[PDB]
Parts: sequence; structure tokens; C-alpha cells
Amino acid sequence: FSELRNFFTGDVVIRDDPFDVWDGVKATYIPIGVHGVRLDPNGDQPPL
Amino acid sequence: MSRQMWLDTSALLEAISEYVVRCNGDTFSGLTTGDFNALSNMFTQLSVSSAGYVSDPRVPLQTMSNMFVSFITSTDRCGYMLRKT
Repeated sequence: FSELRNFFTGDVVIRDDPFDVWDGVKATYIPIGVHGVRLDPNGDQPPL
Repeated sequence: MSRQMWLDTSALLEAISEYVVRCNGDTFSGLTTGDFNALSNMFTQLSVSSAGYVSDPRVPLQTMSNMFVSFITSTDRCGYMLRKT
């Protein structure tokens, strides 16, 4: 009988409490920080 | 006029020089340089007559020197600048 058992012996490992699974998330981004006044780099443009 | 008015204009002409020096050999085809922008605008401020883009900045700069020599020579004209006040 021993051999018959040892053949039919195989282990498995399972987590006691199932994982809690969620759905995806809409990655929404919002603004942050304060903006100051940036002046044009070239200055007044040539005429005509 | 005012001594101040002369200095101010000198400073302008003296500035035009500065930028002419800056723009020398830096005037390329597709570029727009803050320097050339300044220069071309200053070329405008000279002549009370007109304000169109100066295609040849030599012209007005010349007319100005000429007008000046012709002024600074005749004591009847530039006399007022020789007063104590």
C-alpha cells in the first residue's frame, strides 16, 4: 500500500484567504503649482 | 535741444553701434536674433520721417551724419549749444 500512496502524493499551496481583486483605475491628472509671467525672449519684432 | 536731449540721442547712436558690432557675421538666413531685432528697430527710431523696415541702413545713417556736419559747422545754427546755460 505504501508505494500506491507515495505515487498518489503531491502537494499544493493555497492562500488561506483569497486575494481581494479590484478593477483598473482611470488615471486622472489635475493641475498643481502656480505659474508666473514669462516674457517673450526675443523682444519687439522688426517692422513691416 | 536740451543738453539731455543730445545725450539721449548720442546714447542711441552709440547703442546702434554696439548692436551693429553684435550683428556682424551673425546675420543668417532663417534666423531671427534678439540682437538683429533690436538693431533693426533702432534703425527705425532715427528718422522722424517714416518707420518702414530699413532695407539699407546705410542711407539714413548717412543722411544723419551729413545733416549733422552741416549743422555743427555753421555757428548760426549750432550756436545755442555754445552758451553757458
